[PDB]
Amino acid sequence: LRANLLVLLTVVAVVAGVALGLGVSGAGGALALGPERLSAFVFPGELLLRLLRMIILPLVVCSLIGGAASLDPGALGRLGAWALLFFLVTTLLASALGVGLALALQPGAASKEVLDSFLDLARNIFPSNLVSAAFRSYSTTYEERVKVPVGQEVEGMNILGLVVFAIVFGVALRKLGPEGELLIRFFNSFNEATMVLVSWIMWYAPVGIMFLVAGKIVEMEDVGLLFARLGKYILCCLLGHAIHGLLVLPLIYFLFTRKNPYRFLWGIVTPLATAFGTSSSSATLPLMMKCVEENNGVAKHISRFILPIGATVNMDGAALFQCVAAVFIAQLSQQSLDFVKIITILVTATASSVGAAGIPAGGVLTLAIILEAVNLPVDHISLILAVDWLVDRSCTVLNVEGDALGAGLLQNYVD
Ligand SMILES: NC(=O)CC[C@H](N)C(=O)O
Repeated sequence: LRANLLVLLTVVAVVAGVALGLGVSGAGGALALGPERLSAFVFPGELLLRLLRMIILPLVVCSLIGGAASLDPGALGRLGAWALLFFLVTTLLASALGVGLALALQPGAASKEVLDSFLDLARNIFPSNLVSAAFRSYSTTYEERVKVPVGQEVEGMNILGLVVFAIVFGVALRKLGPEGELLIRFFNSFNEATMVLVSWIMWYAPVGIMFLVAGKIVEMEDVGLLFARLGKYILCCLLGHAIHGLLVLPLIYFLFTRKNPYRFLWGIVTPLATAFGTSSSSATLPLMMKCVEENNGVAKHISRFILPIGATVNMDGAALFQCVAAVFIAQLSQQSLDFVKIITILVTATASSVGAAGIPAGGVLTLAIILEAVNLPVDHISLILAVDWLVDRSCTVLNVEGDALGAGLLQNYVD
C-alpha cells in the first residue's frame, strides 16, 4: 500500500540520513566540504521545510474554520467545551510530566520580563491584523527612556492568533446558518486542495528528511561527542513521550471509557508511524481521520471536529519537549526553578504548544516563548537544534496520538 510505502520510505530516509551524515563526517564533514558544498548539500532539507511552511497557513486556517463550523451550537456547548477541556488537561499533564522527568533526571547535571512575555503572548493570541499575523508576531523590546517597553512585530508566523481567529470565525459561520454555508463549503474545498498539496509534498518528504538529518549530523562536531552532552536530554524527552503515550493518555482513555486503549492505538498505528516519519501531524491528518473513522468507529462529525482542530491546538508531544528543554536550559546555565517559575513554564508550554506548527520546525520556533518567559539564554537553542530532528518525531507521534485518543474518548462521551 502506498501509505505503507510512504511510512517505509520516510523511516528509511531518516536512517539513511543518519548514515549519510556519519559518512560525510568521516570524510571530514563541514571542514572538508566548505560552505560552498555544505549549503548545497543541506539545501534539500531546507526546501522540504519551505514547502511545509508554505502550506501551514492555508492548511491551519481552513482546517480550523471547517472544524469549528462542523458542529452546531447545540453540540458546541457539549462537544466543543469537553474537547477544549480535554485538550487543556492533556497538555497540562504533558507539561507536568516533562517538568517532573527533567527535574528528576537532571539533564544538565554536569532578556525579557516575565510580565512582558505574558503580555506578548496575550497580544499574539488576539492579533491586531490578520494579514500581518500570517508572517509576523508581536514582541516586546526595551528602550532606556529606567527601561520602557516598546512593542514591535518581528518575523514569524503567528500560529496562535491565526488559530484563535479561525476557531472564532468558524463558530461565527455556524451561527449564521444558511447564510454561512457558502463560506463553510469554500473553506472545506480550500482545505481539501491543501491536503492534496500536502500529499504531493509527502512524496518529496523522504529525500528532504534524509538530507535534513544528514546536514544536522554533519553540522555537529561529532555524534559521539554531542550525544555525550545531550544523552540525558534525549532520554528525558523520549521517556516522557513513551510514558504519556503508553501510560498517561491510555490511562485517561481507560478511566473515562472502559474500552481497551491499546486496541484503539492498534487501529491508528499507521497514522502514528507516518507521524514519526514525516514529523508533521498536519500531513498525518488525512490518514488519521480515515483510521479513526473506519478502524475505530469514531463518528464522522466527531472526527471532523476533533482531529483538524486537535492537530493544531492539541500537541502533548510539543508541550512535553518544550518543557523538558526549558528545564534542560537553566541547568546548562546555573539558574534555579521555584514553584512560580515552574507554573510559568507549564503555562507558557501550553500556550507555545497551541502556537506550534504541525510540521518538523514547530517546536523550536515557539520554545523561545518559554525561554524568554523564564529569562533563559535563547542562544542555547542552537544545541537543541542539533538534536531536534530526533526529538521532534516522538513529539509528533505523541501529538497525533493525543488527537486520536481524544476523538475516541469524545465518541464514547457522546454514546
Ligand atoms: N516539535 C514539535 O512538537 C513541533 C510539532 C510537531 N512536528 C508536530 O507535527 O506535531
